[PDB]
Amino acid sequence: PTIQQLVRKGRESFADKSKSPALNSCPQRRGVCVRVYTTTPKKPNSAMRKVARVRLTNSKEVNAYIPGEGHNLQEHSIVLVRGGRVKDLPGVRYHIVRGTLDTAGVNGRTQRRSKYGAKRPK
Amino acid sequence: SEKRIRQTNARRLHNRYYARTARNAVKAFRALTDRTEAEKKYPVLASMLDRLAGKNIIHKNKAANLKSKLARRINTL
Amino acid sequence: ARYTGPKSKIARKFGDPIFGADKVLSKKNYPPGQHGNNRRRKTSEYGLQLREKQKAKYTYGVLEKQFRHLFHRAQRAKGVTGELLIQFLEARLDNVVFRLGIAPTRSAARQLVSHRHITVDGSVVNIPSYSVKPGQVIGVRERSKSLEVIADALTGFNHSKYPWMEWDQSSLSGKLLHMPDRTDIPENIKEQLIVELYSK
Amino acid sequence: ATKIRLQRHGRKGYAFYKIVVADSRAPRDGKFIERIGSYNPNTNPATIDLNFERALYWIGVGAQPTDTARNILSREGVLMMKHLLGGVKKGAFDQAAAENKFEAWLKGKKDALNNMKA
RNA sequence: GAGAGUUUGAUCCUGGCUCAGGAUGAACGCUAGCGAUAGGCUUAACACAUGCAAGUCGAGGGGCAGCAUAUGGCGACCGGCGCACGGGUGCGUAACGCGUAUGCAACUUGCCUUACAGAGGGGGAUAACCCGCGGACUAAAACCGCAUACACUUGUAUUAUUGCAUGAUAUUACAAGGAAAUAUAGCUGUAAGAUAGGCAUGCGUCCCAUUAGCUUGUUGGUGAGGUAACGGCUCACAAGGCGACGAUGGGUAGGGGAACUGAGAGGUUUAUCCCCCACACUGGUACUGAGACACGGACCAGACUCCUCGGGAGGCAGCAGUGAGGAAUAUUGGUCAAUGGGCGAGAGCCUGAACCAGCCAAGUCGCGUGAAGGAAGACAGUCAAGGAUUGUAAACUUCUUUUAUACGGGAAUAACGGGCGAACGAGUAUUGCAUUGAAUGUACCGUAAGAAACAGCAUCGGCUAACUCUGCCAGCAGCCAUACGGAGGAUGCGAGCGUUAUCCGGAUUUAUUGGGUUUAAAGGGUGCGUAGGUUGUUCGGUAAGUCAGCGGUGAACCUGAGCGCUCAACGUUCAGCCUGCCGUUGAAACUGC
Ligand SMILES: [K+]
Ligand SMILES: [K+]
Ligand SMILES: [K+]
Ligand SMILES: [Mg+2]
Ligand SMILES: [Mg+2]
Ligand SMILES: [Mg+2]
Ligand SMILES: [Mg+2]
Ligand SMILES: [Mg+2]
Repeated sequence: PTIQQLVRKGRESFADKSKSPALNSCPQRRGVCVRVYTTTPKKPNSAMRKVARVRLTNSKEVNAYIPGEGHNLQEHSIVLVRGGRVKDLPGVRYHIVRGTLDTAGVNGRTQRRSKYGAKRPK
Repeated sequence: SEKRIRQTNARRLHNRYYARTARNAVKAFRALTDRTEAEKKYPVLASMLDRLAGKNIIHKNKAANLKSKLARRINTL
Repeated sequence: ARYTGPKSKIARKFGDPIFGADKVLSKKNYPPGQHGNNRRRKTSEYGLQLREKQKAKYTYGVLEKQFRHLFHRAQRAKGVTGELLIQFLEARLDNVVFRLGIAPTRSAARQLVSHRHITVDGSVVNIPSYSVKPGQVIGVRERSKSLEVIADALTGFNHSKYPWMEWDQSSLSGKLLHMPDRTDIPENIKEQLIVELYSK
Repeated sequence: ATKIRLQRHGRKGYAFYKIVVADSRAPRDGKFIERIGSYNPNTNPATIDLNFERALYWIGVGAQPTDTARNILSREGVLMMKHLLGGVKKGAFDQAAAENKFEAWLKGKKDALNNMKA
């Protein structure tokens, strides 16, 4: 544009959006599991992923992926939800923090223990 | 705590009495017509206003304003 | 913190016996682990820069945060960045003690400094990272001038040939003349690689 | 009223004071009209830096010093009536010569012998 | 001042996205030794119990319950000063509120300093005490007259000087009017100073035009009243004022310096720190006072809550408990020893300010978890031999740091009481005074003893093979095994290491510096034309833009040099930044007139 055009109007800047908006800028949130179900990945991936419908304290519905081998989650279980989205799964943009509140650590883990909330073996 | 309440109330009554007296005197003087009579009652009212300003019920500038206005009126009858 | 691990592993990994002279470096010139001496896979230029940085760090007993701060100091200072970095590394109190020969190894010098057997300008200084300036006097503490280890280390060190260090055996002390040039410093560290790695 | 006092400005365990001229209602380390010196009580000689002319001017216009500020001013020699003399002139107090009084008191040094003959 | 990947069978572009880097008052998972120095309800101006946070003066007065025979002192009462500060919070507010620069010939200012004058007489109440809620008595530096102030205020006149219009200042007055405190340090009037406020201005100060007209004390005048003060501030002719250079309305927000970030331009936020503003359960009204949004004041009206049948209380945005909410943030701690503050003649009293201690992976810095010798044990992995490995076990020195004992500073300098030059101020010499505190530091016992984990290892990327096998992993290319799980090794880092959240840079992805529009997104269907933007050549003025000189103004943090923390973070001093704003002098090439 011309200098006169920019004087008249100017430039416009647009703020970005959060990748995980249901956290409300909190690093984690507390929630209650509505339904703990199993889902299918996209076309090039075949598995049975474990997902949970979680009602956060700020009255928001989220789909949170439960990581690790096996879980003890059921309905009406208090869990901690953090950010992070799985690629093949569509609409699942949150993770359950293992080893906190109701959800326990992954049993039998020896490597990457801190990512799955597993205590150091004796 | 009641000491402050009592002192404030006593001082409020004390200030109100003298302030009302001065205001009534000013109002009565403002309605006079006889020049000689006005000149005879001007000094006492000036004394009252100046004593009030000294006692700090009113401000010295306020007393000066009132005295100036009343002297101007007494000049113009 | 300190490395306090095995030393022959690092010596064999880097080839050069940076921790002095050892009998293990012969008949074993491979990096540790079961995958050693299996040819030599092509390591990238970044890998070479990283290995040079690690060689300097293991040589002088400096951890990564302190090393980065030393690089920042060299960058702020006036002169060649790499030469200044090597001068700052050699100006540490434990390195100065080791060059004076009071202790056999740099780790021994650090242990003596930490355990307060070294005095700087007549006062006890026990910080191994203390930066020695030219004109200062570093000597054995008077209460520990008859230590068996110190006496053994000084036995046979009658040379004291370092040009930038003046040794006085009568006072059991030494002084630093000036900051030596990088070519005078006897270390095989290529400071240029560390400089580009830390600046890129 | 206007005052001469010290603001604590060092760190924990090491107090350093800034000698300022401030209104009495101001916060201790807050607003100040002017800065006239500094005070380090950690050193045994009790280090003092002061602007003599400005301190004398503030005393003249009537700033009231605190106890320690008054002691500092007396030590520096601001508190004098040499200017108050109405019957004399050029009355050189020369008390700075006696106020020098250099206290070069040191401590003897002793050493422990190392009898490690083994 | 530098990155990488990703659309294709392959290529060059355009374009978004995702990862690398730095930072946090962060949280979470695993793990955890110390010291120093920072920080600690980011969610609601949420709710509760207890305690403290502002008192002091017996050199003001009547007195004397707690002691010596009213005198030590002191409960209560009258009285003086203070509680408007220190401290807390960010609701409201788009405004002369804030920043920057000024003006007041339209202003006020307790305590403090200096100078000039003066402190003469008198009167009446009512607290407490006493007698019953009502009555009686009495004192003051409480309150109020009279006298004197011609330094003050008001009115008039004269003279002189002068400014920026209203005007200002200084001699001359005559006239009227206005004060005081005493006790063992003080009081009153006036002027100047200092300090602190107030008012008014130039410029700058967020989005929405899917907000275009707004305004009737509203714009100006005359007069009056009122105020510390000018003024529609208020009250009794004219029709004006503000508006696309954005009025009005709606939404959102306390504002700066800092801080962070980037080569810079710039961007983000005002957590801790400093300045200004606003507020104190919600509204309204004032009183007292030098000063009031009255933060530990009052009255009224609301709502909420508590304790009691007549009613009475509270406000947690002061400091500590607790509860709730939340991912999440600590002791119902010590001391007034230091600094500051209030009161007091002083000694002194008070101080949840402050200085400290306690708790908290805890932001940053520093240190340790041993040093030098020791051959290829046992057990784990791979293939008889590599590797873990000089690693272990042995033997010899050291004790930073833990443990036990002892010496133990500095932070504290004035005090008060004695003097000495003399007429009050200072100048000297002494006593006592440390929460932290067995904390710094120092020294001796005998001891390797008490002290390492976390994340990677197919490429980008630094690191490898065996055993398992949908379970999974995952930033991308993708992998169901150099990618999943375990084992052995190796690689980063290291008392930390990873994950998530948020912000900035590369990102030129709003491009003034510094992008584009034939076909990638992007020329209005085409003209005329209002506001606006731009303006051939030449001469002469002006000085708005522009250029130059001089002057004023602009804590902490940040940059070279030191100094002190054993080093370092940090603290502190000094040189180098002021590179904005304002005032005043010049220049005339260019733009404007
Ligand atoms: K007052
Ligand atoms: K105190
Ligand atoms: K032209
Ligand atoms: Mg009188
Ligand atoms: Mg008043
Ligand atoms: Mg560290
Ligand atoms: Mg197109
Ligand atoms: Mg066309």
